[PDB]
Amino acid sequence: HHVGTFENITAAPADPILGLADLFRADERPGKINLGIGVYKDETGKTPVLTSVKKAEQYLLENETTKNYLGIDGIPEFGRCTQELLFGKGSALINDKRARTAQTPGGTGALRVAADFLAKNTSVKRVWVSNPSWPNHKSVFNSAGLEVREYAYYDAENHTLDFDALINSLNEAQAGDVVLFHGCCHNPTGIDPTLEQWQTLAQLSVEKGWLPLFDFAYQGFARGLEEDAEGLRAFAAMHKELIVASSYSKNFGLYNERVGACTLVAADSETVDRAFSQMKAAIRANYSNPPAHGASVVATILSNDALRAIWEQELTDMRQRIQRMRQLFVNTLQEKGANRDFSFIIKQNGMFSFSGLTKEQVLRLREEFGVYAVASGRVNVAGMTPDNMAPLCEAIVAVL
Amino acid sequence: GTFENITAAPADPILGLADLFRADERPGKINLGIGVYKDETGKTPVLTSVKKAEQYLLENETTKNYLGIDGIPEFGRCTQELLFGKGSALINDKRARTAQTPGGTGALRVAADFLAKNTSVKRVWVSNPSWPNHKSVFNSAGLEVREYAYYDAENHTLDFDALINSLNEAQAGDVVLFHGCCHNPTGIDPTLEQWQTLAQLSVEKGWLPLFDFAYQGFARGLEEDAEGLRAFAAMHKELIVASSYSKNFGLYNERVGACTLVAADSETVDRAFSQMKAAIRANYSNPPAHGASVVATILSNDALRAIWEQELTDMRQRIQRMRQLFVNTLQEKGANRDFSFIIKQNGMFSFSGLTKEQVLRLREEFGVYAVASGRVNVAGMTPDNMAPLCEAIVAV
Repeated sequence: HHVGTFENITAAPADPILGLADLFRADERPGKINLGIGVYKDETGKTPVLTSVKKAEQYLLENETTKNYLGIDGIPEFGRCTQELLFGKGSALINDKRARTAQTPGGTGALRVAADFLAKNTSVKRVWVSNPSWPNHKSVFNSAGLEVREYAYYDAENHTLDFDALINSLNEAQAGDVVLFHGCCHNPTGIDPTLEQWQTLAQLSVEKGWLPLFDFAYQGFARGLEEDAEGLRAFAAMHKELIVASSYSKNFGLYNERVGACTLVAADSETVDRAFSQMKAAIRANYSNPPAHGASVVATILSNDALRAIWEQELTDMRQRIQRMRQLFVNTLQEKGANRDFSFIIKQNGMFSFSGLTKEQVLRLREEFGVYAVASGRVNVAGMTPDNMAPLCEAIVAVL
Repeated sequence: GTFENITAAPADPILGLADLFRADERPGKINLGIGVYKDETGKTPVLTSVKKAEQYLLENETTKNYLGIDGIPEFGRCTQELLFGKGSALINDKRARTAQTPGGTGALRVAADFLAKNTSVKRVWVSNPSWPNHKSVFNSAGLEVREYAYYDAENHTLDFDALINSLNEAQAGDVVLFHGCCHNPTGIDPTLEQWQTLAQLSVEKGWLPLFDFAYQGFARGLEEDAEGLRAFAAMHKELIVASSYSKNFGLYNERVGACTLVAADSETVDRAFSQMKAAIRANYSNPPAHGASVVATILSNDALRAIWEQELTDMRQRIQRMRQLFVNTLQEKGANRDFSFIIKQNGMFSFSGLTKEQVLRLREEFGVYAVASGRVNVAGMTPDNMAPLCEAIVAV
């Protein structure tokens, strides 16, 4: 007799997000509101395919003549467009050929590729991430055998970035450790360093010898494409080495096509080309080469003046809708009688903020009013609309 | 600097060769070193069933919101039916779970990570020779790769005694990898009786079989090409299958594959699959929809499926025709020795039996490109290039 290889495996814990989504689906109330979603929604509550994307997909259907494998690093034009978005069209990094980009299956894939590359080719042992954390970071880095440590970030009592605690906590990060920064729209707080704080962090990193890793999944959702990259660029002006994991899931509405990139920056072209050869090996041992459809949509849009303009307007529309919902939420809470300051909501960037509500209050909102947020009190402001704002805010006031 | 002392990866000789071919000004150049299917015009076209399905998707898709970790459920159902047969006892007993993955390579990786983190598997046995990327994928998960005997290069055969004897070294709990059909790169597959002998031996020895199935439909047909796997499924408690639709749908760059787990019963496979999902979440989160949606759309639609099956038949038939034309043309050109084995082999690849010296000669003197191993891809052959190709082969 041979015991089965799977016979004694312990089940993984159930996905609590999936559970909450099922509870929301079962709720019979016509007034139910779901602020626990993780993606953008428009004014009608849909997560539509962008029009620029539909147009790009029509062009591909018309023009594609093969599905032969891409190179390991993906579509060359997609790589160039990515570097321009990250560093700016006239960048010294680009001119000096200091950066190399691999197209990856989403920003999550980019993070895994970065982790595997670091674990097998460098002495990196630790990655520092902010508190509160984006849970997937830990799973990805740990899978490669890298430890993850948290640095202080969010001050929940005061709804702010406690910069002094941040700097303090980071003194414990050693030379050669990785420190991870969200480029913009910090997830889940929506609190980003000011440009002056970015510059301060950039100097501290050079000083302490950290390897910065930027997670860039919301470019364009804070203020604009170029503006949202200033923090990254402040680091790039100062650093010999960077890694950037970027995603087009959010800003192109391309979630399920898995469109992202991993970008290495080194002191010079000779060094980055050498490093990148090992990043390619890490990709080859994983999924071989990346999925074409989504990245080709992105390259198609970015390289065509007319399409690019359509897409830039769609992204501006999404950004402006989120800002409109942030303002309206604050104003409506005041109007409905919250008699309490929620103004921090206006100073936060992107889809997510902590509401400041307690676990108890969040539970009451669900049970008593059919308003769904995650237990942490994080809300997705894109789940708000002119249509549902009033009842949402009445319910919130009722539990304060 | 953190990147300062990084040692460069070795040059990829396959890419180097393709670069060479591209940078060859000689007009009669022929590339038999390709890794994909080519039609009689030398193109790797998008299938008509695929273009039709892509049009359905353009109309029906109203969102790109994330798929679940295991991908599109109909894609998994259709995959299990292709592998095991509709009304299979396995499927009826709910013993199988399937995750859609980024190609068969992604499936192999997901399998390797799942095994490394959740089981006592330490070693994977692969045939000598075979797909060079098996070692990189399993090694990346910290699994050792050992090789078992398979191919007798002088006699152009599967040396079955050597196979069996060499696997005596595989321990209970080791994984043994089998190609489901069109063994890559020999094109030599076990007969049904040999598959049945291996299935029985594998149960006695306690091996965990892992089937790599990237060419279903290219040997004899969809159901025939799965008979080996199904012989294993008849008697094994556990199996893993890494399958690919890159080849049989011509969907290479859309990264369409699946990792299927089979356990003794439904509750067991649920536990195992929960941890496979964790391994996916920590890699690429959830899989790319477009390619897999094309496959599910075709396989679940009678009309499109019929178009696709004919296209697959046409590809299989073109390969068979090139194998025969190659042999007959070699003889006409007064080759010399018996290349008959070329007719007996399955899929796009065979070893030509040419020594490495002979291969260099072909590239340098005749601009005919093959791999150093002597491997050729017969889909690189066409009626119009066969004579020139075979003249050059004769000359060496």
